[PDB]
Amino acid sequence: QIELVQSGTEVKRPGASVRISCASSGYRFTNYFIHWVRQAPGRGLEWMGWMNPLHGGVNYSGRFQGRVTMTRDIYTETSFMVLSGLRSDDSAIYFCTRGRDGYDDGFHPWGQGTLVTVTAASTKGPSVFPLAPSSKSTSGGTAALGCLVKDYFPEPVTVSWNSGALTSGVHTFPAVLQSSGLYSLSSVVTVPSSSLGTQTYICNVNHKPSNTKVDKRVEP
Amino acid sequence: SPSTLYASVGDKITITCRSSQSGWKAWYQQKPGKAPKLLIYKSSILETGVPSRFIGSDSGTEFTLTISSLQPDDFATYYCQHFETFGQGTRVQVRRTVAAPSVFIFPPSDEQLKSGTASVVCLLNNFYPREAKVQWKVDNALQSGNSQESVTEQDSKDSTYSLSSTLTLSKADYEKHKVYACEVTHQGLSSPVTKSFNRG
Amino acid sequence: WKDADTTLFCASDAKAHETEVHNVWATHACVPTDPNPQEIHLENVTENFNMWKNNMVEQMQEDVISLWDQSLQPCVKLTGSVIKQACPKISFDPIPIHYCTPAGYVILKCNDKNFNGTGPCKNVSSVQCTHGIKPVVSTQLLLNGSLAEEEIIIRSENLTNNAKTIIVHLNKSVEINCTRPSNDIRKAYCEINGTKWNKVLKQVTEKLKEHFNNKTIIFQPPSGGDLEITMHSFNCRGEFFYCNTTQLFNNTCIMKGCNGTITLPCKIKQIINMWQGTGQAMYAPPIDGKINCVSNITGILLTRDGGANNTSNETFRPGGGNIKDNWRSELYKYKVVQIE
Ligand SMILES: *[C@@H]1O[C@H](CO)[C@@H](O)[C@H](O)[C@H]1NC(C)=O
Ligand SMILES: *[C@@H]1O[C@H](CO)[C@@H](O)[C@H](O)[C@H]1NC(C)=O
Ligand SMILES: *[C@@H]1O[C@H](CO)[C@@H](O)[C@H](O)[C@H]1NC(C)=O
Ligand SMILES: *[C@@H]1O[C@H](CO)[C@@H](O)[C@H](O)[C@H]1NC(C)=O
Ligand SMILES: *[C@@H]1O[C@H](CO)[C@@H](O)[C@H](O)[C@H]1NC(C)=O
Ligand SMILES: *[C@@H]1O[C@H](CO)[C@@H](O)[C@H](O)[C@H]1NC(C)=O
Ligand SMILES: *[C@@H]1O[C@H](CO)[C@@H](O)[C@H](O)[C@H]1NC(C)=O
Ligand SMILES: *[C@@H]1O[C@H](CO)[C@@H](O)[C@H](O)[C@H]1NC(C)=O
Repeated sequence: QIELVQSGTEVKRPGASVRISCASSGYRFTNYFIHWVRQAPGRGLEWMGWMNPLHGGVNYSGRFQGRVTMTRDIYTETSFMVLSGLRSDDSAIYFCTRGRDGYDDGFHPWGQGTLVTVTAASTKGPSVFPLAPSSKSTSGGTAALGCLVKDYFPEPVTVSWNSGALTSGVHTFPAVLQSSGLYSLSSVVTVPSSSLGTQTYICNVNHKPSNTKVDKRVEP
Repeated sequence: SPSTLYASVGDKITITCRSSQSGWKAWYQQKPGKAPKLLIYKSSILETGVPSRFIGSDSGTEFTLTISSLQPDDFATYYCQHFETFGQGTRVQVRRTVAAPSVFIFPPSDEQLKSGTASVVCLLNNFYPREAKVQWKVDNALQSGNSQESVTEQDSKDSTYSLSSTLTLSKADYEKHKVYACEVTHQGLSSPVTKSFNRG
Repeated sequence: WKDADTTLFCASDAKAHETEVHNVWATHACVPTDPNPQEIHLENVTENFNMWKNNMVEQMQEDVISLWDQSLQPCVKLTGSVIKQACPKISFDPIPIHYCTPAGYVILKCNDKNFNGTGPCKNVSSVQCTHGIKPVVSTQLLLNGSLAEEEIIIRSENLTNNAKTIIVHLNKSVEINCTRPSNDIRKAYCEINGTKWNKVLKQVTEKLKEHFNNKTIIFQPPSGGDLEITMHSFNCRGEFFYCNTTQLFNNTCIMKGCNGTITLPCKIKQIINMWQGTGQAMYAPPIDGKINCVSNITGILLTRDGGANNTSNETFRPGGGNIKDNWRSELYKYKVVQIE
């Protein structure tokens, strides 16, 4: 079992530093370079730099540079990556990886990844606003409706409709982090327009991390 | 090349990147919420455990990942590597026929409006392919900077996508303007579709 | 013949009556130097060499590890075990070691004056042993080796690959004069002539442009690492010197009125990271008196920053600490073959 195990999820203020660990087992630690690579919801995979554990030598990407420091402890077989002066920009998933010689055969394996989110925000339940089906049309066609699940942190939120009974036509979007540092998303559903004055439609919002439940009947 | 690629279970597919120099090229697959997995190193060598349907070639300045028979698991994102640099990423997606979005626009609830922000949502529902352009207008002035989009994962039953675009205004701003229009462009869609409302 | 590897043996002009620690290892581990070394040129032979995949280097490394583990006498050795022990001062000065092949094998040698170390080689010759190579273990700067015969030579397993170490082979050596004065005892310094160095560094830079487009070439200090590699690190007379090279890699003084005598600050350290194996080793403090040695800077170890291909510049930082590369810088023009 050659593997790499990273430290857990980080929420940091704008300006702060993060320290991410990356623990090695199953191989001769000093024989392989460690690379760090990030996945920012925006820009595929970006290499941040390499570190040679033999002697701690590093090669950092100019794109970052100044801001990343990479160090290791040979006795615990653990590598470290500090990213400084964080910005919203740096919200991403961060990966360590083993360069097998150190690009030639590599990169394998990888760490599970470490989510870093850069926010002013602290834990907060969502507001839930109805996305009301339009009065303009149709007669015997299809109406869209929904819930805007706004201004919560951290992930995740779950949305179901009519306590689980309504699953057909539901599209619950991925959360995007807003300018303000709070997540936001909508759940929508299409129903028959002949349904709208008889069947009621309710979205069930749960945000476990704030211990918040909101139910919102959506009219008219 | 390029960001999305559409195909059927059982098709041969080719993913191509291009580089000035040499040498050794690698290929990675990534699934949502997971680390990248190494498929090919040294341009053409299979990593042990990876099905032999994955073939790497390299003709000097142009190198390719071929999947000789697309399996359901192979619908994923593929990255090429050449030293530190990675490809943009090619998302392999389920091919189906073209479907135009149904478009809906939602004003902000009065309940939200009370508290000094207004979200205006535009829904594009059950369309294909993924590529679409959403432009927001306010008394005919197109806006910019103040909208985010999200897109769903391809529907597993009908292979379509849905997308929301959300305009964010201050209420002060929302109340000083009248006509709020969502303009959509898409693979037929013969011509752009506009949904709008007048505040009220 | 064909390519192959085999355990080599060594040979040196080393004495049994010497207290000096390389001699003592050489006495029981090597033979005497070849009292009639013969080189016969092979006419019209072209041969491929690869200094980066040469078993000779792995073998020279194995020797020097053995040499050091037997020779150096730290007071405290650390790995989980802490070992406390006798650490009397030793005399320490490297000598030339030669590497020779047993029967049925021969060493090919490349004599193309502008040989980079990977290509084909068009003036090939056969020797029985290498020339004499001092096992100097330094970082950043290569000391007391051979020189490039013609132009300055950039050596790399692949230059476009930023993980590969770069070896600069100078064609004109430059003095470095490091002194701990008599008799603050760990405070020391090196001196290099501003004018020669800066001349030689501008030629290095001219050579790097040929390799890298006409991309603008810059030097910077190391970005990180253990002390052994962030500083120019070496052993003089048993004492481990650590010297700050910020002022040697100064691309302001590539007009101006700046060169003069450049003096690097150093200090002698007792606690070092071991290059052979795992952990740390504490040594006794420096001997009294003038601690001095005048070495020839003969090559430079560099690494080039990654993440720069969409950009106008290449940035080069002094490196090493993979000691095998020190052996490569002298062994590059050799390769063993088997006969039949
Ligand atoms: C060395 O020469 C060979 C063949 O001429 C060439 O392939 C290689 O790029 C050269 N390497 C360097 C570092 O110049
Ligand atoms: C081989 O080496 C000699 C040195 O003895 C050198 O001057 C010359 O370039 C080479 N000889 C030939 C015939 O190419
Ligand atoms: C050091 O200085 C010059 C190199 O040009 C030479 O006269 C002398 O033999 C050198 N000593 C070495 C390389 O050990
Ligand atoms: C060393 O090589 C450089 C070119 O790399 C050249 O300009 C210079 O004349 C050479 N110096 C000597 C002393 O041979
Ligand atoms: C080296 O050390 C000192 C400079 O402090 C000086 O006495 C001596 O002349 C120098 N030697 C050489 C060979 O430059
Ligand atoms: C070397 O000296 C420079 C000059 O100020 C200093 O900034 C740097 O921190 C030093 N490097 C070390 C101790 O590695
Ligand atoms: C670089 O060149 C000159 C000579 O010392 C001077 O402008 C500057 O101080 C030097 N850089 C240093 C000491 O870091
Ligand atoms: C380099 O060579 C000189 C001349 O033999 C010697 O005095 C000096 O100690 C050597 N340098 C090192 C670092 O061993």
